[PDB]
Amino acid sequence: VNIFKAGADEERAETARLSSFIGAIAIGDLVKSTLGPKGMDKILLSSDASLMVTNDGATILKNIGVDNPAAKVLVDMSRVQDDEVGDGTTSVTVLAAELLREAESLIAKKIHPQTIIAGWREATKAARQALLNSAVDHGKFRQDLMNIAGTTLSSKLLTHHKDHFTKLAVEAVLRLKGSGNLEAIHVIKKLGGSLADSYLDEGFLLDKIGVNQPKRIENAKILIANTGMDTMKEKVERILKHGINCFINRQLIYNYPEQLFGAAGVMAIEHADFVGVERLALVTGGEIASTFDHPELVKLGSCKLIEEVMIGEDKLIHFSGVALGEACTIVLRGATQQILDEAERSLHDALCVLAQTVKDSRTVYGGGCSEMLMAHAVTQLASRTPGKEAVAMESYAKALRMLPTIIADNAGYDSADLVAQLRAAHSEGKTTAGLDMKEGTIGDMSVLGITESFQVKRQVLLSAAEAAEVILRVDNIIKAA
Amino acid sequence: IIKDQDRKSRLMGLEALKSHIMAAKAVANTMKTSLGPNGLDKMMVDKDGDVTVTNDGATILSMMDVDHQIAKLMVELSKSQDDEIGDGTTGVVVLAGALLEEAEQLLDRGIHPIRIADGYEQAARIAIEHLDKISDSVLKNTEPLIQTAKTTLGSKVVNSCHRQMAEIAVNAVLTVADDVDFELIKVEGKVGGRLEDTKLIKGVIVDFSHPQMPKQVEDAKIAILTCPFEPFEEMIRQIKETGANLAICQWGFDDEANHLLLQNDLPAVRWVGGPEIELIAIATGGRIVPRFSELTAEKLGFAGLVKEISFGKDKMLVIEQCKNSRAVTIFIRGGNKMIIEEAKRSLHDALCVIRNLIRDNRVVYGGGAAEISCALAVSQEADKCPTLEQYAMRAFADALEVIPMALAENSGMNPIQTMTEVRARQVKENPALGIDCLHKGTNDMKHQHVIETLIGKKQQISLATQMVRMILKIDDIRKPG
Amino acid sequence: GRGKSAYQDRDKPAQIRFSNISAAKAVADAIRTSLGPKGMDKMIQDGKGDVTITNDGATILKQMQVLHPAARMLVELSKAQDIEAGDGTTSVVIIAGSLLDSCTKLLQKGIHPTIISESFQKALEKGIEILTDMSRPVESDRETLLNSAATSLNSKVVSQYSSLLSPMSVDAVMKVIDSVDLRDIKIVKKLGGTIDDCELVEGLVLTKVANSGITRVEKAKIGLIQFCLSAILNLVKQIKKTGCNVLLIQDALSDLALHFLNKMKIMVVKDIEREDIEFICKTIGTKPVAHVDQFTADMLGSAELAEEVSLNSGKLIKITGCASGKTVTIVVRGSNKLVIEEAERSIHDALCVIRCLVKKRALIAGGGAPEIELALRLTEYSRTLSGMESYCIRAFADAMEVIPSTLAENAGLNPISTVTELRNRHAQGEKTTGINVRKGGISNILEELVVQPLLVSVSALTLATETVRSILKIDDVVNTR
Repeated sequence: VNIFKAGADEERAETARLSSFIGAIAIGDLVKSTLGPKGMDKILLSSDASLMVTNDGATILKNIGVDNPAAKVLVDMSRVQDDEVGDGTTSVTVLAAELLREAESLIAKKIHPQTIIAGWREATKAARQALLNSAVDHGKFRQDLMNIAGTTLSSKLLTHHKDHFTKLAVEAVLRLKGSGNLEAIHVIKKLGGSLADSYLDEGFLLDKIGVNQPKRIENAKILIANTGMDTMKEKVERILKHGINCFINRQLIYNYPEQLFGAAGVMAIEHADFVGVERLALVTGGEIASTFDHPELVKLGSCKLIEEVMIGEDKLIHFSGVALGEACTIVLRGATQQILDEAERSLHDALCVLAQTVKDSRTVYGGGCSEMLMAHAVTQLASRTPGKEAVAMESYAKALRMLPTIIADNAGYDSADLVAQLRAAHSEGKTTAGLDMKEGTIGDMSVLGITESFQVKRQVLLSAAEAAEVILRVDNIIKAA
Repeated sequence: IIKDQDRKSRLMGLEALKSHIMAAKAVANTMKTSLGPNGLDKMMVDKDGDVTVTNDGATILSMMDVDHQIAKLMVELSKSQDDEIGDGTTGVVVLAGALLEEAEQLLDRGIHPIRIADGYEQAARIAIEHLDKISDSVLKNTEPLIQTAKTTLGSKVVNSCHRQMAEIAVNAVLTVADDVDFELIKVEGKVGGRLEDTKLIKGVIVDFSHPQMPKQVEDAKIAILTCPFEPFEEMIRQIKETGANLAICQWGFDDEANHLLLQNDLPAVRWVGGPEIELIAIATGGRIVPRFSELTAEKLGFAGLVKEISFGKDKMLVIEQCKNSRAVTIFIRGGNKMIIEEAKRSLHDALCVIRNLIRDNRVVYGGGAAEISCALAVSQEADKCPTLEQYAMRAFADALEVIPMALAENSGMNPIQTMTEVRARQVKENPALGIDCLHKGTNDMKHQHVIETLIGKKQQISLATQMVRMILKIDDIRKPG
Repeated sequence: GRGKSAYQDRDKPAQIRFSNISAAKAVADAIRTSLGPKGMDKMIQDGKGDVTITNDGATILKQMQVLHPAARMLVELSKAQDIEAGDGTTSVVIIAGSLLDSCTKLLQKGIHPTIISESFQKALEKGIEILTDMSRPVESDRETLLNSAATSLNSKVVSQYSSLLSPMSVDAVMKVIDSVDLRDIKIVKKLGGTIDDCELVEGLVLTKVANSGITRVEKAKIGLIQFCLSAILNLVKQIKKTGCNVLLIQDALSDLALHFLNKMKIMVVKDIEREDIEFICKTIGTKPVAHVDQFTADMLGSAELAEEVSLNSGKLIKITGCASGKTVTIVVRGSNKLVIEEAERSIHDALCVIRCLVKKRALIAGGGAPEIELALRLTEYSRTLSGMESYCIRAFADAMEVIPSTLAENAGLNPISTVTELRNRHAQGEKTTGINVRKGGISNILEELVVQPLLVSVSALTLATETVRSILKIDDVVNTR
């Protein structure tokens, strides 16, 4: 006469659903504060007494000890939305939550979950087709590229120098634009100076190990080596039999082998960062070899210029002019440590969106403009498809209006008035009606150069929707006390 | 004095009935939600913090903290149902509960437990009599088979390509059909490619050494060789003086020996696991010889075709068209090994349902149609036979309406209002009509192509009936500790 | 169920806001009583027992263990202020605690946080500009450099030798005017003689171990080594191969190793503090090699003469004449540690003041003059800027009256009354109009000889505000721990 040991909760009926959805909702509304270029970062603290001040939702959700199954789902979403583009990370999370909160609402209305999912399924797909009619199609116009990069770098700490990084991120995507290749762009984060001192090296960069070794070797056949040159003379000899002028050792090179290198005119560099050793095999073509008894004349990469310049009083080995110049290395310099690290990723993502422009030539309008259009689209459609499907599709649209609503809240500008101002002015100004926080009023998105990348929104709508559906299909889970 | 120590639980009188009722009814209500294509999924997170999103009852009960004896019994019903045919692991659970849910009623009326089992037994014995009456004995019928299989691969993760899985299932069963043996069906599973790539080989798919070697041997003379060809001209010469054109080494293979064998035009595969080497001998007939000296002209196997094909950049050796391919091979490819696991399991069920069919030409109609027809029969037969067993049969029938009622429930439509149109449209247009959870209402199942093997329902009633009966005979359980 | 385990913090809106303002202010109130020439000291007895009776907010905040991060923030301000200007370390916090308490007056009303942060920024951009354009930008000028050092030496136990301490400070800085690097002017104390014996040497002077070691190398080749020299002969021999005649080990030194360094004529100084090794690195150019192995001929620094001077019966390792006088040493002599402690401390200030004067050739009259100055214009700035900013800014101006109000307080005068007298004698007068706590009433501060470099105020206002503005945006921060 007892199915679960003393202490085994049993979520039944609504309680089960109420608990499930809310859990995700809380996590969704949490990072919600960090919305728009005017949010509120959170000072997270792990178990090692660490102060983490970030505005990026993903990172925030990765440091929070999530003790809820449903929530963990959001951690995934934010982990995907962030590894694909960048911003909007908060969006996808928040939105997904509100849906569930709207779900538990219809449930209280005696509306079976399934029909709810059906409604959202229609609404979502319906809203998708819509984002197409509004999605403006662009096409090497270094102007729009800047507008897209400048909108990705914003809403962050780089917003101060976003203009500087825009030219860099765009300059690299226009040079290495053969089919959108972000694998040919190396990021060099170094401390020493402000963020306005960062540049874009037209080649691979990896910040010698001998004053007798040739510093600047014009034509050098880079030979990558993993293992170190220590137990020595046979090491330098074999390497000399392959005919190399530039030796790159990941590990440490002994003193003796180091002497034979400089005496033989073979510039070497020990202790090479693995990340810097991996790209080298993709920038110059030098195949990485294990022991010195494995490499030959086929493990030699072609480099047209390997010099060492004391940039900012720092010795930087330039491998510029590689066989396939379709590879560079944007150098970032930050005064502190978080600034440099926060800028790095900021560029990484900036490179992603650009990778979407080089393939996905579809762009949208942010500032809650896109959503408000959806909200108005799915609505008219809801009235077309009767049955519980209606209220569902309807509640879906109203849930999409929250995007700009929150964009106005974190602005100090009343949202209740914005929703009406935006929604009404959207039915008159077409899809070119978006919110402008910096003016505290609705403005034209295309006239202000505020445009997001299709991929962004599309992913969100498709993500949250379907995902939530499953979350609404569960009504009895076994977690922890 | 103290008969039973502490840490026990003694159920006497109506205490035993009640406990089981509320305990089972609950577990029956849990699975009931996951019934049908609209089934509500569940997340079973044990104490290790591992997630378990499954739609199968057995998979949910195998991770549910079951302390009560009654509940454990329901866990043995889905497990048994899942270890025999698998399909419908949900039904038996929900079914068992319903019966008990009704039983309690008869109990509170003063009707003794034993008696309840009686009526439910006679009624069940008749429930089958009817289900085996409405059936339409299916035809080597390629049309119906592929259909039945699709009715098992639906509402699952392999639904996106249920067509390919069914096709393989039919041929696999038809080939090893002679009474069909599920052993003559080898299910090889390896990472690589997708689900759509899954195929079926009329031979043995053993999971080449040299390149230029014949990547296409017609009627090979497989020279099953164990000992490695390591420390090469004389060793490879003898293998060519026997007539063999396909060398199969169980151990190493010296490169030097590979080139020499190449000049002879004999493709060979080194490092062939023991099992593989043994199976290949059972497929082509080739005899396993030790040293390369015992290799004669009668130890050679004969395979219709031996070609190494890259199944999604996963190159493997295929030994099909053998003389006596008593052992078939179903190669299930796919990306995430997790998705495949789902496909391999469903395949099992897809193949078993066909077998139960081939060895019994009788099929019914799902959607509850059958359940309704029975519930009606049992009721009328309950009247034609008075005695206290009358009320029993009636209750039994009422418990045969749950399945359908549940369908309408999980579909979103009011279970009651649904059965209204069902029971009506059913008696008017024969039991060939059921509940279409897709169109929300009634419709002819035979037309919607929603058929299900007779053994499915047949066995379902049995298992559930037998277990429930047992519990009914349980009026006291002294459990120490 | 649980979505947020215990022990974890989740500072929400109304709660976190109120929390950050409340205690922070309180914390400010603490050192608030230690503001002014007649401030009130507090005996800080930590756990161990070390009693610290200081009046400087920083020396207090750093001696107190802060629990929640919100309060720690103030500690960072006084700490940042103690390095950017030295003086004012007290004010900064106070002002901050005032802005917080003032802002709240706006929150309670209904004003949204972010808007407040935005507002305070405007007042900061304008505010700071006021103090500057109103300050007195005099000529570096050798004379003024001596007046800034004199006024910072008197009122102490070094006023007796301020005339000789002022110049040394001016020379020390004139040799580091790269814009002054405090960490370039290292000070070394040496009990004995008199303070009048203080001398400024051009080179890093550390605080011999090899009797036979060259206690006076003419053309030395400094060599830094972290790894200890223990088992020995091979280690010492390698040091003489680079030409190193001045081995400076950070760890210990073995006797057998000392004997080998005494035969090769290599002056060695064992057990050298980590702080010292770093200074020798940034002064001589000698790279502090970790292991004795990595030590090379390119790690050799340049020392004109590394001798062992006996400054007042003291054996110090003088290493003047370094390559690249950025590193001046001031040998302070005094009969007792007490008189020497004052000299060193008072001197430190004489340095900090000259540092502020150079980073800003301006100077504002203290006594609450600049506070009331801003408080006035800011109150007028609001009435013209409009927006919610008005109220905010006004409170931002009234929050300044605290400084002058507290002065009269710690003076015994009526804060409220006195301030009003100031505000009136300020408008009718000039910006130099302040409060003379030494006479009890208003007076011309500038004509009283109580000036303060602009850097002092600028740093305070800038830091404080930016922070206060940020905290306002701290209304949602989970600790997740």
